[PDB]
Amino acid sequence: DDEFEEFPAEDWAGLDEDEDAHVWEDNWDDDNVEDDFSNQLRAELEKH
Amino acid sequence: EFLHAQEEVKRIQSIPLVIGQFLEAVDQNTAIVGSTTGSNYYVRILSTIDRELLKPNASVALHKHSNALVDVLPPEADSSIMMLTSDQKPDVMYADIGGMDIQKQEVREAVELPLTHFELYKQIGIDPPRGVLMYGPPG
Amino acid sequence: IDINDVTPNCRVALRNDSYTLHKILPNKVDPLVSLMMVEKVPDSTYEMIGG
Amino acid sequence: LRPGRIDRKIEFPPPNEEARLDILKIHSRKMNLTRGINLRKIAELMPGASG
Amino acid sequence: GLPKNPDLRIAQLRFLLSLPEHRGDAAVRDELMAAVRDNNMAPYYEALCKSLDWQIDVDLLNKMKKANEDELKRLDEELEDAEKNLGESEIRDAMMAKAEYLCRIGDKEGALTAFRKTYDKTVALGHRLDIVFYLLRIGLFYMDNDLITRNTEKAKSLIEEGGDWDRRNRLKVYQGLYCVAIRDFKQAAELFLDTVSTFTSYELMDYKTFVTYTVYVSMIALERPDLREKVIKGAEILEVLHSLPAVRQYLFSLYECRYSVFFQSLAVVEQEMKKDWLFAPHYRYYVREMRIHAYSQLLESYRSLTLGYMAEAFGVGVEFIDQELSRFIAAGRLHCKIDKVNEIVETNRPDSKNWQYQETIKKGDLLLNRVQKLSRVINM
Amino acid sequence: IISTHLAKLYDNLLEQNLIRVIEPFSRVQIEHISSLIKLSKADVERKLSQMIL
Repeated sequence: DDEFEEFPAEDWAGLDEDEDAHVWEDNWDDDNVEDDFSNQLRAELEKH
Repeated sequence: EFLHAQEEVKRIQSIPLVIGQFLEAVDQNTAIVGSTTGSNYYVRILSTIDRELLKPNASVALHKHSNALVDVLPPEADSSIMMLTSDQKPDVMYADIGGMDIQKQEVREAVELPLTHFELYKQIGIDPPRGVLMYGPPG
Repeated sequence: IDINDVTPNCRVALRNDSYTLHKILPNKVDPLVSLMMVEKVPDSTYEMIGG
Repeated sequence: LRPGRIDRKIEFPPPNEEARLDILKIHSRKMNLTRGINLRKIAELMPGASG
Repeated sequence: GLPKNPDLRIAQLRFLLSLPEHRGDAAVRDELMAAVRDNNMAPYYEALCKSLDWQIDVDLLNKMKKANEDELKRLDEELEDAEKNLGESEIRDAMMAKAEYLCRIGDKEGALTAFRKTYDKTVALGHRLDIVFYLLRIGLFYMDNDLITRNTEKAKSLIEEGGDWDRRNRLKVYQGLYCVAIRDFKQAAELFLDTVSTFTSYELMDYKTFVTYTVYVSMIALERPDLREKVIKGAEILEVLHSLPAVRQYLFSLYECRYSVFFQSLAVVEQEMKKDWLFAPHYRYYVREMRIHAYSQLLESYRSLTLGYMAEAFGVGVEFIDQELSRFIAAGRLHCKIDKVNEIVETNRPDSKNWQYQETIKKGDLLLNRVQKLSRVINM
Repeated sequence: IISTHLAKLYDNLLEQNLIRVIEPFSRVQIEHISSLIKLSKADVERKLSQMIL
């Protein structure tokens, strides 16, 4: 082993507990804040 | 020189050999073979022999005098011949038989259905039949 | 070869000219008894064998 | 059956209705059976059957 | 074929209340209150009030705690009587009754300890699997992921050791519900389809709801051939759907390429899934994936296409389809490019030989990395 | 019973007729195929899309 002592491990000062820790798949698009695709389709039908 | 030597050790494979039966492997370079003269022996295996082919109870050829395992014959020499299926094939069609639809279904299912499918046979917990016994009155 | 290894019912190899034991070849024990244990036999109980 | 050996003996008549249903359940446990399988109705439709 | 304990409709109602929109649902509140009154769940009522900032009806809770203590002391006395003289059987039944009432009232930790002790004493494999199922159902009710995983592994080990195929199929349904919970829709659909004809777990949900869940998971996990051979041509699924016009329309719109109706059905399914407690976490992922699936299905049979035609087919505007296609092409889901000066949707599906060459490069690079690391490590 | 199966027979014959009509072509027009098979352009296009799928 060649433990890289020169580079320190990130400090655990705060070390806040996991918010949700859900383990499904993450994925980027989940971050998006959409507007209720149902409402989107209703608006699309209304505006034709 | 090794390639030369391999070809020169085949003179131990002279034509008048004695067919035998390979029973068990002891050490490698040795084995126990059952000759057709009715006796077993603890004999040496020729180096050039491909040990992948020495399946249990596989036909082998032994030196006439030394009884050394010298060659591995094709899978079966055998005396119980197989149906020639070209001139010994019967001439009875399925149509030549009348009725017996249930019997035909069962027979052609127990020895062809396992050959087919098999992905339904375990799903329901029953095991495929090894054989079929046909019994009934005389004729 | 030590006689203590020449046990009853063991395969041996005898030489050609004069039968002289010179090896103790491997033997097939064939244990047919270690294949019928059913452990505690779970799911076999009076309640379900009712009657 | 000599004393000092296996002497006690227990008899087994042909199974009754409840015994037949239980044996059917036991032997049908390890099989893929569909919803609403009434092995009781099968036992009733199979009267006077043995193991 | 198992007790309705814990009643998962209680979890559904609690989730509905927790949802901001329906926290004022008078009818839902009355139904939950009636259930808790009948079942005498003092710990659960305390927890519900703590979570919802609701006033404590101490008048009811007083008699309710009285009844709970009466029943608990009865069970303890009966257990003591059992252990005094009776050998096994009766004592196990006593512990089972105690734990069952504790679960019915809502004491998570007391119920779990009681069931652990009962399991330790029990030796019948069927009863062990029943205990594991009770624990799995508690874990589903309280979404205790670690408990669910541990109990699933224990049940699998028991079935391996040997167990009834009825319990096997019940475990399949339980695993399917957990998979739906943790967003493993492929395995969820596989298990649900396998157990569509062998469904006996009415303790968890109704058969109609089970078939609806199977349909939903299948149309997202199964390709067109499998969806043809299993779901749409499934006799049992069709029989059940005959009484569910909405779900049948939702499935057949996608299958038959009636895209406007499919979008309407997905619109209603979005609200249904959001209200449902099991799907609520993944009520946007499913909708987005179904939209991607529909777009890909339409594009699979078109080298070139017109945004106007797509908008007409989907019953939407041109701008909406432009936004959706741009987003998905950027994310790398749909294989196509949008031409805007002339509104075309030219398809760009990759060539098989070239895709295979790229995959070979990538995988072989990983393998060669590993082989080089091993060779280096061998000497140092 | 014949009436029950007429719809399926019609679908199968439409499939095979489209295959036979479009066999000797590489960039045939949907309008031409519709004219050859005596069906509407929209119906022919939809059926061809389903067949490609």
